[PDB]
Amino acid sequence: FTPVVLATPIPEEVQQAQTEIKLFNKWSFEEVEVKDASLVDYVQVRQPIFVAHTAGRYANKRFRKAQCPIIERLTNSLMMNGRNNGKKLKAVRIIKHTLDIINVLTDQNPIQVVVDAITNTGPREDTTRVGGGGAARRQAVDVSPLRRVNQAIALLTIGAREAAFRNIKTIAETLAEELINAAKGSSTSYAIKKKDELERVAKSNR
Amino acid sequence: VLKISTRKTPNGEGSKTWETYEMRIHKRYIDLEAPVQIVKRITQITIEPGVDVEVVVASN
Amino acid sequence: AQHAVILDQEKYDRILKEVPTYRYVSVSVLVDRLKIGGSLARIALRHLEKEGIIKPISKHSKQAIYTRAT
Amino acid sequence: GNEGAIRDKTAGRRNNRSKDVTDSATTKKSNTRRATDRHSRTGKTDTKKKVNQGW
Amino acid sequence: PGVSVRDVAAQDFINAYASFLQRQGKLEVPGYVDIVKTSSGNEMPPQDAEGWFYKRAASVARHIYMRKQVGVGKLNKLYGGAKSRGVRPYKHIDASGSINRKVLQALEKIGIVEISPKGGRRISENGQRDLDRIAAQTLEEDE
Amino acid sequence: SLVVQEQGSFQHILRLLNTNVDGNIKIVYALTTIKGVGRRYSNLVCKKADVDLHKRAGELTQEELERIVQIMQNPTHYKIPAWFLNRQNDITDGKDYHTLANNVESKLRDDLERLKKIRAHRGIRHFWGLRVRGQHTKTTGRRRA
Amino acid sequence: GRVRTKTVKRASKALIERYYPKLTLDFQTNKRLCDEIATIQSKRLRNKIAGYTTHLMKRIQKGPVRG
Amino acid sequence: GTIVLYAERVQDRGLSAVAQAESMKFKLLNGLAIRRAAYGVVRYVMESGAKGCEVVVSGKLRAARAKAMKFADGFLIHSG
Amino acid sequence: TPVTLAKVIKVLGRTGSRGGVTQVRVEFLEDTSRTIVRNVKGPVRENDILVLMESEREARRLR
Amino acid sequence: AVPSVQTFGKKKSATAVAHVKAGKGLIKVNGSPITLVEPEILRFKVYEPLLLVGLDKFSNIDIRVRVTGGGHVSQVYAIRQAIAKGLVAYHQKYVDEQSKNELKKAFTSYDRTLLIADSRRPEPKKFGGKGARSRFQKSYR
RNA sequence: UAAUUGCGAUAACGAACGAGACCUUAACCUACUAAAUAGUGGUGCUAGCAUUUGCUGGUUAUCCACUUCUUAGAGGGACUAUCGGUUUCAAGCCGAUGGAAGUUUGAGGCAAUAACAGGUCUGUGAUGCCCUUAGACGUUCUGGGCCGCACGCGCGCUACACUGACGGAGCCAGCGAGUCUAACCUUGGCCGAGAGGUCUUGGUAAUCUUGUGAAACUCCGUCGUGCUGGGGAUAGAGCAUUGUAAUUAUUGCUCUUCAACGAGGAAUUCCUAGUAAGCGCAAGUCAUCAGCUUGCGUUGAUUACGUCCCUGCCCUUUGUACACACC
Ligand SMILES: [Mg+2]
Ligand SMILES: [Mg+2]
Ligand SMILES: [Mg+2]
Ligand SMILES: [Mg+2]
Ligand SMILES: [Mg+2]
Ligand SMILES: [Mg+2]
Ligand SMILES: [Mg+2]
Ligand SMILES: [Mg+2]
Ligand SMILES: [Mg+2]
Ligand SMILES: [Mg+2]
Ligand SMILES: [Mg+2]
Ligand SMILES: [Mg+2]
Ligand SMILES: [Mg+2]
Ligand SMILES: [Mg+2]
Ligand SMILES: [Mg+2]
Ligand SMILES: [Mg+2]
Ligand SMILES: [Mg+2]
Ligand SMILES: [Mg+2]
Ligand SMILES: [Mg+2]
Ligand SMILES: [Mg+2]
Repeated sequence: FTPVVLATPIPEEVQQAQTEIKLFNKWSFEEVEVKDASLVDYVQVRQPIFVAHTAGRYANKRFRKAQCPIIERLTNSLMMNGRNNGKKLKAVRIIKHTLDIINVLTDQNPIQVVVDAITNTGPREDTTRVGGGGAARRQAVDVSPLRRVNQAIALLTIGAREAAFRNIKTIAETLAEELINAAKGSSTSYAIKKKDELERVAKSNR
Repeated sequence: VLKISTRKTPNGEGSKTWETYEMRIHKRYIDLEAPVQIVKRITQITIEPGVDVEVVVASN
Repeated sequence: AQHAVILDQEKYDRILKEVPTYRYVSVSVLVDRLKIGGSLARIALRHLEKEGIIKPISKHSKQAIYTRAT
Repeated sequence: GNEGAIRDKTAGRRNNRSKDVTDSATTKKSNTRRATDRHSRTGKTDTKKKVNQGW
Repeated sequence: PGVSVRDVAAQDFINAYASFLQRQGKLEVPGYVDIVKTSSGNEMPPQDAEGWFYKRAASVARHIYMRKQVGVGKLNKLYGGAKSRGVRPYKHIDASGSINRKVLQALEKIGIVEISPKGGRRISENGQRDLDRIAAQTLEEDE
Repeated sequence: SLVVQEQGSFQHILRLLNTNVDGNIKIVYALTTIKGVGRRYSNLVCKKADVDLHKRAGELTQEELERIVQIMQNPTHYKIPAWFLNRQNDITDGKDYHTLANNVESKLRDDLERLKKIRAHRGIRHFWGLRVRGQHTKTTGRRRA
Repeated sequence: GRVRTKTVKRASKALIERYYPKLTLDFQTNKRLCDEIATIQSKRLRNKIAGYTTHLMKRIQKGPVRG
Repeated sequence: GTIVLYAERVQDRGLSAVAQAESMKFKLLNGLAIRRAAYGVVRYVMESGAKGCEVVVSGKLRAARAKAMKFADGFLIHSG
Repeated sequence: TPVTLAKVIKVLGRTGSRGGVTQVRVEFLEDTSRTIVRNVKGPVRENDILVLMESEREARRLR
Repeated sequence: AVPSVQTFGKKKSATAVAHVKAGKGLIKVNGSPITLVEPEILRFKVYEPLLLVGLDKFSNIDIRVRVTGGGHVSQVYAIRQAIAKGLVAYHQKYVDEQSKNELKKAFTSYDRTLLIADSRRPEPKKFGGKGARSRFQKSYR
């Protein structure tokens, strides 16, 4: 890659994959495509990032929250349940770890796996408590792609976090695990269940 | 800036409204080399109600 | 209390022959295979590295990770 | 004195705990009057001359 | 090329310096080690048991190298941590002036630090010497 | 550290100080189930006894165990400070003690009684089942007895 | 809501009324105009004014504006 | 000797609030109709060429229950 | 399973007494030239793509 | 006097001052090399400028930074801003315009506000809550 | 529209108070004036490592220069600008580009007319009237009490752990405050495990404490799901500090003792971006005592960018036998 050095030196694999490709912790942003139409737009990938940390003014306008890199939207949503409010660095590291884990199992761009599990847990339709007079039925609705992404990111991490609670297996594993079983849905995952059982009730009342 | 932060109320009733007065202290210093005459001249005059003037001496 | 705090010779031998096919090994993973608690499990992660089987691809505290040797 | 205190039965925790709690405990605000706020009790009244002299 | 200690990351250095003061034998280690606690804002003594006085000294050394002059009071405030007052909100608390002031004398009597003017202690000329040395040793394992 | 081995040499659970102790636990903490030996005390004692803390209660030679008990019930001899002790400056013979095991129960009694028997308000208050260290007794502590 | 108060619109009206030649589709010179040509006590109010006598001017050039 | 006092009349009392409060006090303390008192104060302040002026009188006057009047004229602003 | 893709072609308003729901007209991409109005759950702008899980059935008012 | 410039970077309260003189390509912060910095997870955040715009670029210059204020992260974003702002300052007075304006382009496109300082800042708290927006608790009755 | 904020309709035209303007603070100036009580580069004097120039430090003045950073004066800056969608092509609203900044730029200060038997006579040597006035309801001195404990309610703190506790190690803020006729803020040196003690010292302060080396946090180890090394109530014994006085335990330290609590029913609070939440700090109080408050900065999200369903309130319309106004 035509190596270059000056005074205080810059590491080999650092010099290397940096100036060449523009990739993640050390993972490919090329390839990596959203196998479900829609959800593109509402899932970033390219522009590429180094790590998922970004002072990104993503909230001052309604939809621009979509432009946040999906990987980092996935981390961002780890840093919650009070005790872990803030603590991005905490999350970021988990994610690094997670993707390493995911990659170990079944190869694949772990960042592409993350794509699949998200794509694969967004409820195509749901329900809402319409009135109809005191005794409320449940009107079926086709839900937004954005909500579908959001709800996916929430659903994913949560059921991981919950499983991760009170046992030896670490967050980063259960997170990976939840994603792995969700990249191609297996109904052994927290999210796929809730996804499917949200569309269950949705169907059941139309 | 000298803050003083107080409840408005003489007593205790009412939503707890708090209110902070403040006083701004501005201080300059101007270094001069002059003989005895101009000093005393320039110091007695230039007086001003509200400006506190302090003239010292020495290098220690 | 519920077992995995020692080494029972058969356990050691168990640990050598039972770690292929493990695409994943870590602290958790070792306790999971109905054996070794997080402490002596951690020791295994250094002494399986003594030579062979495990490749160190991830760094540190809490999270460990290896794969079968090549 | 203190000797009295320790010796005296009918005292200490064990005893109170075995007693039934009065209902005046779990009461209310009591309130008493407020609906009468705007109705002056003095029974007196001013008078349109005296206010006109003053004001 | 030339070398400082600023050219080496924290941990690799201080452990390399811990290993060195240990390997040495020359030190002066009070005696109440292992029986002492390093701060009132702590719960258990250090887990290095045999050692950690090196860990600190090495930590001490590097810090006083990094700057003009520091005292015992500064190291206390530096080295201290959070003390859970059990059920009552945490507050910062200073660490032990003994552990440090003895480490300061231990590194001084070994000539790695001297009682600076202005105040406190300043990195000895011979401290520089031996610090920048093992610093260079630390990058030589990386070569 | 090291993959170890051993034979049938270690037995699980092992009684000392008139109480019982689980083997398969790191010996430092194992000893704490004895009344009157917090983690700190445990820590210093084993450090004194020349025993490897990386070991469990499980291993630990019988001789090692014997030494460990020894120091515990004679702390001033085996150069343990004094401010490290649960009963400095008694209140009768003034010696410094580390009251251990089934005995700390005995001594809580002795003192408590001493107070009551002396009619001291502290005692009176102890006898009444209330809190003594001068806390508000209105809202807190309701379940209790 | 950036709805301009009366005084801003009041004054813009009057300025276009009697100084149409001089003024433009340019606030930046409309500004400088207001200094020389009008007395105001604050920068913000002058800008808030000039920006609107601008806008008013910018849509006179294509159709009249009532008032 | 280190301290020195001088008196000094003030350019128009009619534009000093504090000059006019103390006026009313002295108007009413000297037994004067209430409206008359303030309405004089307002009418002198105005004539002293102010842009506007306001006199509140709160409290209790000869009747038992308290009241409060406002006497204003001309121009005042109240904010900022 | 018949999956049906439709593109939002206008935003009509919020229904639902609550108001979390929005009325929108879409155009399916697998053969256009026909339109149906659906009810969303999450936030929507123009040019979005809804997964009509059942192709033909529409709502109007919501209480 | 060799060719040199001075620049800064600010995130929150952190301010990062950088001196970019001409030399043999050093890049040290406060007193240590840029390969340290740790945070570490965020290490690449500050490597970022050099990689965005070709590692070479730095061979004819020395680079130093010294951050005060801010916090363990506020400073990481500060120092990188100063680095890239400096690289573009230097090509403004010394190299030609088009190289400079080709550098702005590579930074602005990618970006994380490398040239442009983030405006955000703590809002004052007001009385009646532990936060600014946060209000205490009430109970009615 | 946040706004009787505007457009528009128009027997009204055109105005003022209030809103806005205004003011204060946080944002932007390699433009202006400067600074040994702020800091940068060069120079000597000098240390360490490399030596081939280099790298990293010491040196309140050994000198020269500068104002990017800090400070605060004077200016400038933004007007929702340009462009485009949308709309009675109106006030506007929405998107893109630019921009320090485009949610009233963010946050406060100020705030018309009126109402309340709101609260305060316990802040006032503000005050009417009533009461009391020497066995006093004046005042002061000694001691107790406001903390008293079957229980009901509210604001909080700490937790139930493995996004963790622990032990090393990294090491980063901002708003403040400090002693004269006095004992305030305290660096540094010793002594002590600790709390602390002792010797000195700088500061009436951008000059010294103090870079307030704050805490979450980051890193390497230990523990390994077990009421466990989570949790630290209750209690024993000892040591110190404030104070004339510490018992009903002011506070601080050490040892031991090791509770409830395994995420909390009906219910219900707060909140839209550097916000929420996590986190510590300074100031008030203060001899001694913060689990309170007022501010401060550190880390930093998820979810709306809507509606009238609940609740609250405003506006019309309408009824009134009320106007002391549905108490
Ligand atoms: Mg906490
Ligand atoms: Mg620490
Ligand atoms: Mg610290
Ligand atoms: Mg015990
Ligand atoms: Mg006005
Ligand atoms: Mg206003
Ligand atoms: Mg400047
Ligand atoms: Mg932009
Ligand atoms: Mg009343
Ligand atoms: Mg009063
Ligand atoms: Mg009380
Ligand atoms: Mg309250
Ligand atoms: Mg820690
Ligand atoms: Mg002693
Ligand atoms: Mg002095
Ligand atoms: Mg426990
Ligand atoms: Mg604990
Ligand atoms: Mg205080
Ligand atoms: Mg209070
Ligand atoms: Mg009527």
